[PDB]
Amino acid sequence: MKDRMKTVSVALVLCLNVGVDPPDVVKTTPCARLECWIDPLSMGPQKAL
Amino acid sequence: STINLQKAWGAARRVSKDDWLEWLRRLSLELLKDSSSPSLRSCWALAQAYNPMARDLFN
Amino acid sequence: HTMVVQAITFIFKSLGLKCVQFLPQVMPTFLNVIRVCDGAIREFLFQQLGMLVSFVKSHIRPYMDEIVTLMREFWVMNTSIQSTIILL
Repeated sequence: MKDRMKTVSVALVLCLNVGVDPPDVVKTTPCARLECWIDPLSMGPQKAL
Repeated sequence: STINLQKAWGAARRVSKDDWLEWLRRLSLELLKDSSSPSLRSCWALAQAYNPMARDLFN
Repeated sequence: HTMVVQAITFIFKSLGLKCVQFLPQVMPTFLNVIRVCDGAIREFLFQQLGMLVSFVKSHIRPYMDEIVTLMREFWVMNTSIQSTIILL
Protein backbone atom coordinates (compact mmCIF):
# COMPACT_ATOMS: atom_id res chain seq x y z
CA MET A 1 0.00 0.00 0.00
CA LYS A 2 2.34 2.68 -1.33
CA ASP A 3 -0.09 5.61 -1.65
CA ARG A 4 -0.24 6.61 2.00
CA MET A 5 -2.15 9.76 2.96
CA LYS A 6 -3.34 11.60 6.06
CA THR A 7 -5.93 14.14 7.22
CA VAL A 8 -4.74 17.01 9.40
CA SER A 9 -7.45 19.68 9.58
CA VAL A 10 -11.20 19.88 10.17
CA ALA A 11 -13.63 22.77 9.63
CA LEU A 12 -17.06 22.66 11.29
CA VAL A 13 -19.58 25.04 9.69
CA LEU A 14 -22.89 25.23 11.58
CA CYS A 15 -25.89 27.16 10.24
CA LEU A 16 -28.07 26.54 13.29
CA ASN A 17 -29.58 29.96 14.12
CA VAL A 18 -31.58 28.72 17.09
CA GLY A 19 -35.07 30.02 17.80
CA VAL A 20 -36.38 30.75 14.28
CA ASP A 21 -37.68 28.31 11.65
CA PRO A 22 -37.03 28.97 7.94
CA PRO A 23 -40.05 29.60 5.69
CA ASP A 24 -39.92 26.18 4.01
CA VAL A 25 -40.81 24.10 7.08
CA VAL A 26 -43.93 23.60 9.18
CA LYS A 27 -43.22 21.47 12.25
CA THR A 28 -45.34 19.14 14.35
CA THR A 29 -46.06 19.84 18.02
CA PRO A 30 -43.65 17.36 19.71
CA CYS A 31 -41.17 17.39 16.82
CA ALA A 32 -37.57 16.16 16.86
CA ARG A 33 -35.23 18.67 18.49
CA LEU A 34 -32.05 17.06 19.86
CA GLU A 35 -28.80 18.29 18.30
CA CYS A 36 -25.60 16.47 19.28
CA TRP A 37 -27.66 15.12 22.20
CA ILE A 38 -28.53 18.62 23.50
CA ASP A 39 -31.95 20.26 23.63
CA PRO A 40 -31.45 23.81 22.24
CA LEU A 41 -34.67 25.16 23.81
CA SER A 42 -33.70 24.62 27.47
CA MET A 43 -31.14 27.46 27.47
CA GLY A 44 -30.30 30.71 25.72
CA PRO A 45 -29.35 30.87 22.04
CA GLN A 46 -25.67 31.72 22.51
CA LYS A 47 -25.02 29.12 25.21
CA ALA A 48 -26.77 26.41 23.18
CA LEU A 49 -24.85 27.37 20.00
CA SER B 1 -69.82 42.86 -9.82
CA THR B 2 -71.88 45.69 -8.32
CA ILE B 3 -75.13 45.65 -10.31
CA ASN B 4 -77.00 43.29 -8.00
CA LEU B 5 -75.38 45.09 -5.06
CA GLN B 6 -76.89 48.44 -6.05
CA LYS B 7 -80.35 46.91 -6.44
CA ALA B 8 -80.05 45.30 -3.01
CA TRP B 9 -79.03 48.71 -1.63
CA GLY B 10 -81.45 51.16 -3.21
CA ALA B 11 -84.76 49.34 -2.98
CA ALA B 12 -85.98 51.15 0.15
CA ARG B 13 -89.67 50.80 -0.75
CA ARG B 14 -90.54 48.37 2.05
CA VAL B 15 -93.74 49.08 3.98
CA SER B 16 -94.06 46.08 6.30
CA LYS B 17 -92.19 43.93 8.80
CA ASP B 18 -91.78 41.10 6.28
CA ASP B 19 -90.69 43.52 3.54
CA TRP B 20 -87.85 44.93 5.64
CA LEU B 21 -86.91 41.41 6.78
CA GLU B 22 -86.70 40.44 3.10
CA TRP B 23 -84.50 43.48 2.50
CA LEU B 24 -82.20 42.30 5.31
CA ARG B 25 -82.05 38.73 3.99
CA ARG B 26 -81.31 39.85 0.43
CA LEU B 27 -78.59 42.23 1.63
CA SER B 28 -76.93 39.56 3.77
CA LEU B 29 -76.95 36.72 1.22
CA GLU B 30 -75.66 39.01 -1.57
CA LEU B 31 -72.70 40.16 0.59
CA LEU B 32 -71.57 36.50 0.95
CA LYS B 33 -72.07 35.63 -2.77
CA ASP B 34 -69.42 38.24 -3.72
CA SER B 35 -66.52 38.53 -1.21
CA SER B 36 -62.78 38.87 -1.81
CA SER B 37 -61.98 36.19 0.77
CA PRO B 38 -62.78 32.72 -0.67
CA SER B 39 -63.48 31.20 2.75
CA LEU B 40 -66.63 33.28 3.33
CA ARG B 41 -68.08 32.79 -0.18
CA SER B 42 -68.03 29.00 0.25
CA CYS B 43 -70.70 29.33 2.96
CA TRP B 44 -73.28 31.00 0.66
CA ALA B 45 -74.90 27.73 -0.45
CA LEU B 46 -75.53 26.73 3.17
CA ALA B 47 -76.88 30.12 4.24
CA GLN B 48 -79.68 29.97 1.66
CA ALA B 49 -80.95 26.83 3.42
CA TYR B 50 -80.20 27.69 7.06
CA ASN B 51 -81.01 31.28 8.07
CA PRO B 52 -79.68 31.26 11.68
CA MET B 53 -76.26 30.66 10.16
CA ALA B 54 -76.73 34.07 8.60
CA ARG B 55 -76.65 36.97 11.09
CA ASP B 56 -73.30 35.48 12.21
CA LEU B 57 -71.19 36.33 9.15
CA PHE B 58 -73.01 39.66 8.72
CA ASN B 59 -70.34 41.75 10.46
CA HIS C 1 -74.97 16.93 6.40
CA THR C 2 -73.41 17.26 2.98
CA MET C 3 -72.94 21.01 2.63
CA VAL C 4 -71.46 21.31 6.12
CA VAL C 5 -68.54 19.09 5.19
CA GLN C 6 -68.40 20.14 1.53
CA ALA C 7 -67.53 23.65 2.69
CA ILE C 8 -64.98 22.52 5.28
CA THR C 9 -62.87 20.62 2.75
CA PHE C 10 -62.87 23.60 0.39
CA ILE C 11 -61.44 25.76 3.17
CA PHE C 12 -58.52 23.44 3.90
CA LYS C 13 -57.43 23.17 0.26
CA SER C 14 -57.53 26.97 0.04
CA LEU C 15 -55.53 27.64 3.20
CA GLY C 16 -52.54 25.43 2.39
CA LEU C 17 -50.29 24.17 5.18
CA LYS C 18 -52.03 26.34 7.76
CA CYS C 19 -55.24 24.36 8.41
CA VAL C 20 -53.36 22.38 11.09
CA GLN C 21 -54.47 24.99 13.62
CA PHE C 22 -58.06 23.77 13.36
CA LEU C 23 -57.28 20.05 13.70
CA PRO C 24 -58.06 19.77 17.45
CA GLN C 25 -61.42 21.49 16.94
CA VAL C 26 -62.57 19.49 13.91
CA MET C 27 -61.21 15.97 14.31
CA PRO C 28 -62.75 14.90 17.67
CA THR C 29 -66.28 15.72 16.48
CA PHE C 30 -65.85 14.48 12.90
CA LEU C 31 -65.06 10.91 13.93
CA ASN C 32 -67.93 10.91 16.42
CA VAL C 33 -70.31 11.70 13.56
CA ILE C 34 -69.25 8.67 11.50
CA ARG C 35 -70.11 6.21 14.28
CA VAL C 36 -73.67 7.60 14.62
CA CYS C 37 -75.35 8.32 11.24
CA ASP C 38 -77.35 6.65 8.41
CA GLY C 39 -76.17 4.23 5.68
CA ALA C 40 -76.84 7.00 3.14
CA ILE C 41 -73.87 9.19 4.05
CA ARG C 42 -71.05 7.01 5.42
CA GLU C 43 -69.35 6.56 2.04
CA PHE C 44 -69.34 10.31 1.41
CA LEU C 45 -67.92 10.97 4.88
CA PHE C 46 -65.16 8.41 4.31
CA GLN C 47 -64.23 9.98 0.98
CA GLN C 48 -64.11 13.46 2.53
CA LEU C 49 -61.98 12.12 5.38
CA GLY C 50 -59.59 10.70 2.79
CA MET C 51 -59.33 14.10 1.13
CA LEU C 52 -58.74 15.74 4.51
CA VAL C 53 -55.93 13.30 5.31
CA SER C 54 -54.42 13.93 1.88
CA PHE C 55 -54.34 17.66 2.61
CA VAL C 56 -52.99 17.30 6.16
CA LYS C 57 -50.17 14.74 5.47
CA SER C 58 -47.98 13.92 8.57
CA HIS C 59 -49.94 15.99 11.16
CA ILE C 60 -52.64 13.23 11.35
CA ARG C 61 -50.71 11.07 13.85
CA PRO C 62 -52.77 11.38 17.08
CA TYR C 63 -56.04 10.21 15.44
CA MET C 64 -54.78 7.12 13.59
CA ASP C 65 -55.94 4.72 16.32
CA GLU C 66 -59.55 5.89 16.09
CA ILE C 67 -59.40 5.99 12.29
CA VAL C 68 -58.12 2.40 12.15
CA THR C 69 -60.78 1.28 14.62
CA LEU C 70 -63.48 2.76 12.38
CA MET C 71 -62.05 1.04 9.29
CA ARG C 72 -61.90 -2.25 11.20
CA GLU C 73 -65.52 -1.93 12.33
CA PHE C 74 -67.00 -0.95 8.95
CA TRP C 75 -65.13 -3.33 6.59
CA VAL C 76 -67.69 -5.79 5.18
CA MET C 77 -67.97 -8.06 2.06
CA ASN C 78 -70.22 -5.37 0.46
CA THR C 79 -68.62 -4.35 -2.83
CA SER C 80 -69.37 -0.63 -2.60
CA ILE C 81 -67.66 0.42 0.64
CA GLN C 82 -64.60 -1.74 -0.07
CA SER C 83 -63.29 0.41 -2.93
CA THR C 84 -63.76 3.58 -0.88
CA ILE C 85 -61.86 2.09 2.06
CA ILE C 86 -59.09 0.84 -0.25
CA LEU C 87 -58.64 4.32 -1.72
CA LEU C 88 -58.58 5.71 1.82
